[PDB]
Amino acid sequence: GSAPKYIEHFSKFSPSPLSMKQFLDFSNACEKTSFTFLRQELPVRLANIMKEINLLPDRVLSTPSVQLVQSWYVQSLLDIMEFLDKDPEDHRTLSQFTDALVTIRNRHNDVVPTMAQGVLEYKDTYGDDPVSNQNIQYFLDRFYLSRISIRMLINQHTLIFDPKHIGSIDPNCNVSEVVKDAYDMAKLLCDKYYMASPDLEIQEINAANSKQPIHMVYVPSHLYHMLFELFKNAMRATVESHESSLILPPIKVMVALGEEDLSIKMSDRGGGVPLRKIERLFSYMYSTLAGFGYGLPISRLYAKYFQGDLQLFSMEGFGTDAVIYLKALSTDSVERLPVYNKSAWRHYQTIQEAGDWC
Amino acid sequence: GSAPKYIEHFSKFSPSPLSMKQFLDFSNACEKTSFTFLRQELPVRLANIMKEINLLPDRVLSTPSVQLVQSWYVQSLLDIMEFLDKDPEDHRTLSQFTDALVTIRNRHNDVVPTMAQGVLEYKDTYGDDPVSNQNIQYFLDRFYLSRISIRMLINQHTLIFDPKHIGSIDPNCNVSEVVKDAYDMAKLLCDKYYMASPDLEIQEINAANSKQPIHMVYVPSHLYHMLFELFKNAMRATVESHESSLILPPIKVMVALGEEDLSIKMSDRGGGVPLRKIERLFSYMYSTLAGFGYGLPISRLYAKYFQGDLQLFSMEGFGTDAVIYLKALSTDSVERLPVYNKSAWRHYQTIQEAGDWC
Ligand SMILES: Nc1ncnc2c1ncn2[C@@H]1O[C@H](COP(=O)(O)OP(=O)(O)OP(=O)(O)O)[C@@H](O)[C@H]1O
Ligand SMILES: Nc1ncnc2c1ncn2[C@@H]1O[C@H](COP(=O)(O)OP(=O)(O)OP(=O)(O)O)[C@@H](O)[C@H]1O
Ligand SMILES: C[C@@H]1CN(C(=O)[C@@](C)(O)C(F)(F)F)[C@@H](C)CN1C(=O)c1ccc(C#N)cc1
Ligand SMILES: C[C@@H]1CN(C(=O)[C@@](C)(O)C(F)(F)F)[C@@H](C)CN1C(=O)c1ccc(C#N)cc1
Ligand SMILES: [Mg+2]
Ligand SMILES: [Mg+2]
Repeated sequence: GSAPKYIEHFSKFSPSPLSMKQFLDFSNACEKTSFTFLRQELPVRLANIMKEINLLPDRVLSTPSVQLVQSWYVQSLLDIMEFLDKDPEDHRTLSQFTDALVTIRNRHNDVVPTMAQGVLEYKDTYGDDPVSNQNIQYFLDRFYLSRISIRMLINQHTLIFDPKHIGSIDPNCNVSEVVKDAYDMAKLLCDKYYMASPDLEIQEINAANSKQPIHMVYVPSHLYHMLFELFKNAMRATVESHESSLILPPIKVMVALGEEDLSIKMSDRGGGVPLRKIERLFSYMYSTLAGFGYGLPISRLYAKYFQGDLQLFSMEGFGTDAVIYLKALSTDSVERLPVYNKSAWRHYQTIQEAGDWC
Repeated sequence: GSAPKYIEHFSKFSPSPLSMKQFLDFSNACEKTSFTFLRQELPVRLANIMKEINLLPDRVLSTPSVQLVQSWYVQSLLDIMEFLDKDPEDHRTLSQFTDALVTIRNRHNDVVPTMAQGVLEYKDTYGDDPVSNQNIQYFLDRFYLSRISIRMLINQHTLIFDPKHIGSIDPNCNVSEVVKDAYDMAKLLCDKYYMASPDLEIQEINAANSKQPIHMVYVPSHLYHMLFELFKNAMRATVESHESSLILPPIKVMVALGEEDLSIKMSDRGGGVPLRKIERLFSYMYSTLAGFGYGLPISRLYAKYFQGDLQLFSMEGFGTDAVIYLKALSTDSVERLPVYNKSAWRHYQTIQEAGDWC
């Protein structure tokens, strides 16, 4: 009966953003070192997102939606405290942590669909107006970013403490190869459903080293996710906008490496989208191969997670360019985390009613 | 000694956004009709932007900058009132209005450089921090949009009341031709300064009518301005990023006509720009062939003026895409005007100090 106390406590600390080099410059760089770090950090991150949740209108709070998820977090917080007074050295005290993490990770595995159900409930219970959309957008973006950051920590621990890969991090990720894979997987799905699929063209632009293949330090599963989701969209649009013609244009991808950005552009000729609807494509509310996801909004969070971004620009009547912006240097790849402050509080005080433009 | 009274009065009305068809569906569709309309509308628009100005920190207000501009507006407001009690019918009462407009237009001809000087004063007098930049950005965007809308009305009147063109509006503007012209003009300047210039390639994509040339109802001088400024940028970047190589890639432009958007993409290989600096490119504060302008921020306002937009996306180490989004239908081309309300008031109450992200 002390969850509200714990939350209040760790909710005072701010989460510690880690850089990808800190992840790399790390089997047995001591997990005691990780154990003692995660015992404090996970509780701080869990509490911060839980603190935010609790200050949500009760009309959002009371839904089985938010309450169920909010209950998983309460149990995960309690789940990880058991170790606050423990002591490493005991090769058994830290093997119960690893199991404790795998159990917590799986306990939250179905959050996205669960939260999506609360969005739907809200849409039909109170309506879908710009303000409620902005508030939901603001909240889900932070909530999901927070979740991604917690899952990164956990996966880093479980994978490292079960050469080349350091957990989920590839210090020599060959971007083009990940592109190829996300593409092949997308093609397979596209072929089964439409029995026709667009081809792939890839071009690299290594600014400083003209011919060297483009490599980077990154979390490949994350990159794959983004590319795979973008490929599904481009394929759908290309195929559906050409079912009456035969010509089926290719999806072109360009990978450019600059002094600080590593950019990936995916170009299609799927008819494009009206500038006015482009804005709504990243909306959880308005957006509730295709159908499950929260493909774009969540792919974007993955890009932002390490100071990157994911932007879309279309040319109605022609095609769309989807661009993934990542940091080229591991020094600049630092976690982007949302924090609870007096600052984050007033973003929920939106009292909109008659704007500044006519 | 009654300017503060007038301002307070017309500041109660909201400006009336006009659509491009209303401009088109109009020598002598009666200027009496225009005279009586402009007598009320100009004062409403002048007063609204003047009302906004007056609520600016006194530390901005007191600068010779804002005070000089603020004095021109005071005189223009008074300049146009003289006609409030007049009576048309008198072919002389409305010819003094036309002269009164030409005189007011020229009285404000050097606002941009004047305001730019206040920005500079501010930069050195108080510093260039994110908040002051946001406030200045918010204010100058609205101030300049307002000015563009007033100048549109005035030019429509003076030109119509000195076939094919209805004032500054071309009901059959051949986009590609304007592109060609802005390009030729840019090339000439580029050749003189760098004695080398990139070529031009144009491609059209008329969705509904595959081969028909792309035409639209628009204000060509506005389109020219945007294209010309974008061409200068692309030329500079292309030339300067290839002074050590010989190959000099072309600037490619694509014009796409969709059901509601008319999009113009200008692609270059001028090395591109880091995603992080792209954001600052449209900033008046941080941004104070090249040097005078306020090229991007103001070209953008022209795009937004009729519900369009102007976006930039780069690929550091390769090139940049600048896109102009315009409404394809004259029905959707309605003035975008900034208005004074309790809503516009609280955008200046930015008390930022420690954000919501760590
Ligand atoms: N390249 C594209 N061309 C045209 N429309 C696109 C493109 N990418 C996305 N869209 C539009 O934006 C919406 C999709 O965003 P998103 O990827 O988030 O969801 P989805 O594809 O519908 O389902 P899923 O969750 O699987 O992704 C699409 O439903 C489609 O209408
Ligand atoms: N296509 C481009 N490629 C690379 N950098 C660009 C491009 N377009 C703009 N920029 C950058 O953004 C800045 C320019 O914005 P803007 O056009 O507003 O001003 P300017 O060219 O410097 O002077 P001017 O007022 O004449 O336009 C440039 O100074 C340049 O650094
Ligand atoms: C041990 C911590 C956390 N860590 C890890 O890789 C993991 C496997 O433990 C995990 F991903 F799960 F987090 C590195 C970023 C190094 N590291 C630090 O550099 C660190 C940062 C801040 C502090 C403090 N105070 C202590 C250590
Ligand atoms: C006469 C007004 C203004 N007008 C003009 O073209 C000009 C030349 O007068 C100018 F550009 F300077 F504005 C058209 C948009 C038609 N028009 C209207 O359609 C209108 C709109 C609202 C009202 C009102 N009340 C009256 C008329
Ligand atoms: Mg999708
Ligand atoms: Mg310029």
